[PDB]
Amino acid sequence: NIKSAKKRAIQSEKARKHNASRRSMMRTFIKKVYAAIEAGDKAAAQKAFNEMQPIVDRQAAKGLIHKNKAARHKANLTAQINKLA
Amino acid sequence: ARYLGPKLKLSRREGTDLFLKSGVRAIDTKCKIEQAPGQHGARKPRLSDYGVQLREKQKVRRIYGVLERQFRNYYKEAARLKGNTGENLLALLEGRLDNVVYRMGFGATRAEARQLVSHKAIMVNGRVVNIASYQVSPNDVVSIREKAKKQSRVKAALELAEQREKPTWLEVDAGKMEGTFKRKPERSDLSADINEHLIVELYSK
Amino acid sequence: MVTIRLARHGAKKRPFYQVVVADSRNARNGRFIERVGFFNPIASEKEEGTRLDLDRIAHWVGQGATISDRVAALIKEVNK
RNA sequence: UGAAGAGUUUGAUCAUGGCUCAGAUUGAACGCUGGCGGCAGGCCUAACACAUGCAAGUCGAACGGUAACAGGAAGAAGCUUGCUUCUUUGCUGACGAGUGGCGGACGGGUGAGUAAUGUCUGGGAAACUGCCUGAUGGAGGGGGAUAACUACUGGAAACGGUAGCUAAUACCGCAUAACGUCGCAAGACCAAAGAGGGGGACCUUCGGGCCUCUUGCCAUCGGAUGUGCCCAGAUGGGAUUAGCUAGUAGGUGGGGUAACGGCUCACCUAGGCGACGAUCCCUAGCUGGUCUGAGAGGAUGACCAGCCACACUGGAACUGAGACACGGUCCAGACUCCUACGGGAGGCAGCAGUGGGGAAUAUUGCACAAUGGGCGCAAGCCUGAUGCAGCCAUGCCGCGUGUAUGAAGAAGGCCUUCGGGUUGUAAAGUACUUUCAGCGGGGAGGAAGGGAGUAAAGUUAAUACCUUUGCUCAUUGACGUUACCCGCAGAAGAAGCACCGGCUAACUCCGUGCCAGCAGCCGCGGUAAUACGGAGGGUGCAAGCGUUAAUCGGAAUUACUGGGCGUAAAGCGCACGCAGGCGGUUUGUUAAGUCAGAUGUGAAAUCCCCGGGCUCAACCUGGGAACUGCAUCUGAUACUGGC
Repeated sequence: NIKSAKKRAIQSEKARKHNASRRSMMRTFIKKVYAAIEAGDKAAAQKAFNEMQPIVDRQAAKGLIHKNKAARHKANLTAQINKLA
Repeated sequence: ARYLGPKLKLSRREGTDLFLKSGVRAIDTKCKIEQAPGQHGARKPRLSDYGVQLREKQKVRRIYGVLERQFRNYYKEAARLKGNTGENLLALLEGRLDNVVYRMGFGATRAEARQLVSHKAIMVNGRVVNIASYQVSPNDVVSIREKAKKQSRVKAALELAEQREKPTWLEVDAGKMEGTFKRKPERSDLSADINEHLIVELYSK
Repeated sequence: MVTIRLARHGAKKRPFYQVVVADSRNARNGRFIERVGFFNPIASEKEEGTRLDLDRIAHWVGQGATISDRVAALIKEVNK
């Protein structure tokens, strides 16, 4: 014994206390633009995307979504806003 | 494996000389061939075709003392390169060290030659030999060790070798007691009574 | 991840020692990428018992593979 | 341009056939009998089971630290007057525990599950990818925690829980903002860790600012090696298995993922599959290959090569490139094991001994020396991996148990209308000579470097390290009757087992008398039994010999090569007919199939021929020759398909 499960399976709770609080805070700002694509006028979704992107990419430089997920959250969402004027 | 009967019992059952229990008497005395035939063959049997066959198979084996599992291996090696089992089989028996040590005159029989190898008395290419079931090739040199040259059985075997036809497959010098192999033997140059008519059809029907 | 290493060969008690390029994964004697020589211990009492392909070895270690310090010391035996 | 046959239905004859047998396979037992080596292997049997001891480590050149060792440093002694000694001090070499990173998803083991995205084989698109290696930019400044150490608690306790202190390349803000985010595009947005060496101007108790070097950190994108997914081909039994789905059948928008997908939540419909064998139970992992044979075919996968699955039995998450992760986390249950009797701890399917099963399968051995892999920019460590020692009539292979000479042929036995024969050159003796055993005498090679001195534009700051080379110090073996070879007194310790009418050879004389016991089959046996038992011999094999389940050949007796259907074995009581299958002759045309050509493949082994090296040979190795096959891209269209 005397193995790494202590800082792994047991201290992944200290990461849960940080990652989960970022993921919910982030998903709220996504849902505040994924509702705004019902229009009128693109500016609402454009403004809400411009309020989403700054807090998404704040999780995309280290940890949570720093490898692939941050752009995955934006890719098809751009193709959901550019359908407006 | 051994033969624990009188060694002339085989020749007396065959009505033919097999080169067994030989020494300074050389031939015929007291071999009693057709003078003491025993309890069978006088009166030579007809029996099954399975006779010649088996009793003819034993006569081509026991003349070289070879065991059945050896004889089947030489039949496998004689069935190589289309050389014919009626011919290239002779080279695997006559080319064997317990026949070479006998043909060179170090032993008076193939048994006595085989014994001299099991007693480490022989060398092949400057190294001592203990295995007598081994093939000799051209340019291989065979000799008796100084520690064994004075045994009376070798003394007698060399005097018997002078009473025997010289082989055209290997050489030997009586002063060094050293001989060298030269060429692999051939049916029409061995020029003697050994089978063909059965060694062309073994292990099949 | 890939090392220029020894392969014992000869099963029990009769080694042949070949030098090969192999991954740290899988096999410990066979399954190698390229052979680069031999270190035969019973070489007919002749100096023919050691061979090393120094050009191909230099390209393997240049490109990023590990060379063993045991083999680096044996490069001296083929001159040089 | 390729090859084992005989016996036997009857009063007997000829066809045909059931059966028995030849030689292997061997991953064995019996049970007599047992003189010794050489090589290999060691539960195909219950995912049944166990005490005790092991099997996974490691770095202070990431870091807070300092019990211990020695120096440097500052003092104090012996006077030994140049060192020895003592104290004090993490400055340094370093290091016990801990923080942190890497590895422990490997090397292995087992075969329970599974007729299957599990295996073997070739391609693909929407993909990643720690390790290895590259480019182009960045490289400032803060803070909250927590172990060690302690306080206390359940304690019978390995402990590990409840609370406290403190540090980092651990964990979280600030500063900076493209090669990147998404797109055709303006444009918003965010991280990092430095660490250890080396040195010049000026000066110091070096307290060097600052540059330079090595090796790391962040991003973005490549190279490589691997891997997840998607496609097309091989892969039991049962058709008296006839029913099977239902994230099934076809669409829609998010969320999840590296990424396809009913992965996953919603919503939009009602089908989809099957007798041309869907589907489900029973059994079973699969394959390089091995075994058999002339081959087809059949059998089979241990051992040596390669995947998958599985970790008390069942189940849940984390960590990550990858795992419901043999020696980790978290639970449940069982059975061992322990108890201070309050409850506590264990994983043999890694390695050892062993409980139990079975006809049946190696020692609780020695060592990290060699070699693979793991840490550390490395010396050095770990290892039941590996390398050695010990075991076997279990196999494959090999040897010995003494040679000469010794009679019409002894004494005895056994056969003999008693002439003779036979045991038997065997013995008695007479002349010589030793293998292995035993006991001694010699003796390889496995082992090579690192630390350093030295010294070059290789590198740099052209006097360290690093890079590199010769010599000179330093200096590594568990195994030793090592591998291999030679001797010594002495026949010294050394032979058994099966079989004997016909097939299929060796047997005469007795014993028994349809009795007792044999085999592959008829059967052998009632007073003259070649088969049973006994005497004396014969025949074959030999440290064995006989004997067998289990797999092939022979078996053309399932015929694909290679058969038969009037009557032996068979046309299925007879007419119509869809799919299926078949189809005259000729000009075009497609080019799937075919053949051609080319590019890949058929690994390592192995079968065959010839070498090398270890008693022969096997084997382990080196080269040829094969592996008649398979995948694709072009050509030709005779012919089958197609138009």
